[PDB]
Amino acid sequence: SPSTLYASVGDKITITCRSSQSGWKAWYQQKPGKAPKLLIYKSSILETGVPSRFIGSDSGTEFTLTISSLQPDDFATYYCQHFETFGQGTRVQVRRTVAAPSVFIFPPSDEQLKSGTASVVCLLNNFYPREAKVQWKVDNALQSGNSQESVTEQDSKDSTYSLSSTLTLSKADYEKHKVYACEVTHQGLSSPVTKSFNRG
Amino acid sequence: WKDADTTLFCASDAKAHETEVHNVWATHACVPTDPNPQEIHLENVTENFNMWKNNMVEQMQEDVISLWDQSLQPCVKLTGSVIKQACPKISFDPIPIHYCTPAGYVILKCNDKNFNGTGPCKNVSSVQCTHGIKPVVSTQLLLNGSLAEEEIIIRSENLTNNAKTIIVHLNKSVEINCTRPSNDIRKAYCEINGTKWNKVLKQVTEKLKEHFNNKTIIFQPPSGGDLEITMHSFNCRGEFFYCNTTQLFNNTCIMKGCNGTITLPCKIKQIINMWQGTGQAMYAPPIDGKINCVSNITGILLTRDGGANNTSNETFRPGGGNIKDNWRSELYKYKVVQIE
Amino acid sequence: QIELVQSGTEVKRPGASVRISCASSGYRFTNYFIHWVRQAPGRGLEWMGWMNPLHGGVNYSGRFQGRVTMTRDIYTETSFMVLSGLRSDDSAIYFCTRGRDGYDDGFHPWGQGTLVTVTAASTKGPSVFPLAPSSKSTSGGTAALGCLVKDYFPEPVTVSWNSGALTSGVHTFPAVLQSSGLYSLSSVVTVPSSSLGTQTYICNVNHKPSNTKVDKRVEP
Ligand SMILES: *[C@@H]1O[C@H](CO)[C@@H](O)[C@H](O)[C@H]1NC(C)=O
Ligand SMILES: *[C@@H]1O[C@H](CO)[C@@H](O)[C@H](O)[C@H]1NC(C)=O
Ligand SMILES: *[C@@H]1O[C@H](CO)[C@@H](O)[C@H](O)[C@H]1NC(C)=O
Ligand SMILES: *[C@@H]1O[C@H](CO)[C@@H](O)[C@H](O)[C@H]1NC(C)=O
Ligand SMILES: *[C@@H]1O[C@H](CO)[C@@H](O)[C@H](O)[C@H]1NC(C)=O
Ligand SMILES: *[C@@H]1O[C@H](CO)[C@@H](O)[C@H](O)[C@H]1NC(C)=O
Ligand SMILES: *[C@@H]1O[C@H](CO)[C@@H](O)[C@H](O)[C@H]1NC(C)=O
Ligand SMILES: *[C@@H]1O[C@H](CO)[C@@H](O)[C@H](O)[C@H]1NC(C)=O
Repeated sequence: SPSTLYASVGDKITITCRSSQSGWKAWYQQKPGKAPKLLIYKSSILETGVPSRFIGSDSGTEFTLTISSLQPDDFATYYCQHFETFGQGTRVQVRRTVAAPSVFIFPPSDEQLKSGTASVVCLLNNFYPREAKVQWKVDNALQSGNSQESVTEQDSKDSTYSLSSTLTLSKADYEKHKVYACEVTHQGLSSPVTKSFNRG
Repeated sequence: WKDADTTLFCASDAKAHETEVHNVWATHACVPTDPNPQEIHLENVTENFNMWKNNMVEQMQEDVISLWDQSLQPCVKLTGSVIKQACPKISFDPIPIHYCTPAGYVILKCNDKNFNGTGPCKNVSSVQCTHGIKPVVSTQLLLNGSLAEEEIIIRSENLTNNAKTIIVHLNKSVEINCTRPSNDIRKAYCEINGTKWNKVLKQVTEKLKEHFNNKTIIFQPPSGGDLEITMHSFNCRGEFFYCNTTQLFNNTCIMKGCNGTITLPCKIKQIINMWQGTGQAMYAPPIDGKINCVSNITGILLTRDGGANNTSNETFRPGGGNIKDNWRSELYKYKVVQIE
Repeated sequence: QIELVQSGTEVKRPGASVRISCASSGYRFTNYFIHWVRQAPGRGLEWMGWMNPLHGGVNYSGRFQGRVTMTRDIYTETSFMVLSGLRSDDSAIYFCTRGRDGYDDGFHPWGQGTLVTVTAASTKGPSVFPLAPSSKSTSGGTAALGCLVKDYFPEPVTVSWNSGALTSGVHTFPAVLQSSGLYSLSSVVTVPSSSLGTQTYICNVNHKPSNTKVDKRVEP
């Protein structure tokens, strides 16, 4: 609870999961491209080599990983365990002030269009926090199934994120419609922002 | 007193003139049974027992390993070494072993009729030795042990944990009659009365519902493993039987017109995996004639599938192969203490 | 050195099976359960099942079941996980781990992981399409532009801008596997709008596995 958590170097933080039953809870840290590492077993026991700033507690039906002083290395994903089942995962991220995305939309190049597919890209640049909603519309019909997103790693200098959403159509489909709109929702952002173009 | 462990000693009604292999081990390794065993009830004592963390079991296991390594005579033993050697047939029939404490120690015994094996126990008594326990080494089904005094008892170090083995203690035993006939020589079979078994299995299932919400209870065959555990596996008269239990765990025949005589197919194997240590052991082929033994199914080893809490069902597959759990099913109501 | 070492990267067709190994050293092999656990870019960590090396006993997750078989060889101290009838769905990183008794103290250590990607695709260089800066605005503000690096396999692709000289404002996205089984991604950059008629902007795409280099000047 919950998927991302934002904090500063040197803050105390608490990560909480909840379970019906007992017993023994464990905690894992994972870094990109690496295996999970065991931190805490039997709800509150430190695995040898793990800094004592990592504290496990368990009050019956609610158990927590506390990091008493956040270090730069501790910005990572944390999983709770209770037998076979794992928590969703909490991503600990650098806290900064709110920043609204700058929004850009790109039609497909003519060069791509020649070969029977069309990608329509929507950029949301240098925003914070990570949470954002991107909705695609085509002559005002919202689309679904036909878009993928990717997000960058938090920028190490300004702590922001960037995101692309990519609509994929057939060219047959791209050419039968006109207005192509990208609609973005974000923590102020007072109201949703739309970038669009008319094919041509 | 307080909790503590110490090397136990054994005692049995075993004879020096017997060719039988347990007797021969018992003669040089155990003493005679207590010719006047005394049990004094301790009034108003409550005591905590844990059948799952009991040094008695580790010790009984050590004995039976020693017993088997001395007794069984495979033709070929394999680990990188291959050992070829004399493998004459032996007579093999387990007897009751008792486990006793030396001076300054006593064994506490739990007499709560519905004792699951971990809780406190409110009717505690002190013995000098255990009852007589046959060291039967089977998988899936526990054979030739004691019975639960009242209801059927589910035993587990923790039931919500799917890594923990489950022990069902039946309150009514059921015959299993396995025969290799005279005289295809490795082909054999067991028989169980459809009606008793299926009655007893429906009560097991009723008991499992009490433990698991009112979650619908299903049995399935084992998902995998060595033969020793995918089949009901046991030793009759020195011969190693391997028996397919698919038809014993049939939740169609929990109306209908189905029960009859259930007959399991078996075969006698010469090449087995050794339960004691590393590798394989090849034995001589079966003796001529009727190879038979009638055993009492007295408990069941199960494992419960994981990955199922977001789901309506619990699935139970017969297991074991951790022989220590066979000892636990009889030793659960005992525990050693030290005095002062 | 208690450790677990897994076999390497797998690319399998939809329908096929994968066999992943997991080699043990530094401990008594038969004393600890092996768990398998997957990380599918989508669903955190999911336990697939456990295997007891003593006797090969297993407990598989229903969520998979039928499809996973777990076996071991006691003499080589190696465990095996076969996942059958693969789907795109099963593209993930797969981990073995040592259950210390077998959840109570565990899981430690873990294998390094094994990437499995489920695709019809074979090795292929990317097409590179310009994401042209917009003509609508601004005058003395910020314009975005980029390269769409499309329809390649396997990973990785690298993108730099103006042969390494342009690093400020660059955001090169992670690849996502497309419906078609080919990776795709964009690299973008923000530049001054007063730059657009004077400075040229070029993305440098390298896909070593196909021995493909593409350079694309991005206009206008
Ligand atoms: C055994 O009884 C104890 C105490 O009453 C309880 O904590 C435990 O859950 C029980 N175990 C089983 C398997 O019923
Ligand atoms: C202790 O064991 C006896 C059997 O001798 C049993 O019937 C009874 O439940 C127990 N006695 C008392 C006084 O609780
Ligand atoms: C087997 O059958 C019944 C169990 O109810 C009993 O009469 C007999 O003594 C049993 N033998 C054992 C457990 O060795
Ligand atoms: C065994 O226990 C079950 C409940 O678990 C009960 O219904 C049955 O009457 C008992 N059977 C005998 C023969 O005591
Ligand atoms: C066991 O074996 C055969 C069945 O093939 C039969 O002759 C005999 O009656 C059976 N014995 C018992 C005790 O059921
Ligand atoms: C047991 O018998 C069933 C019945 O067909 C069969 O499907 C299964 O493969 C057998 N199990 C073994 C050999 O463990
Ligand atoms: C289960 O119950 C009955 C009796 O044999 C029958 O419908 C079915 O064949 C049994 N299952 C088997 C043999 O796997
Ligand atoms: C179970 O007990 C009976 C009666 O003593 C015996 O004939 C049989 O061999 C025993 N079973 C095993 C598997 O040892």
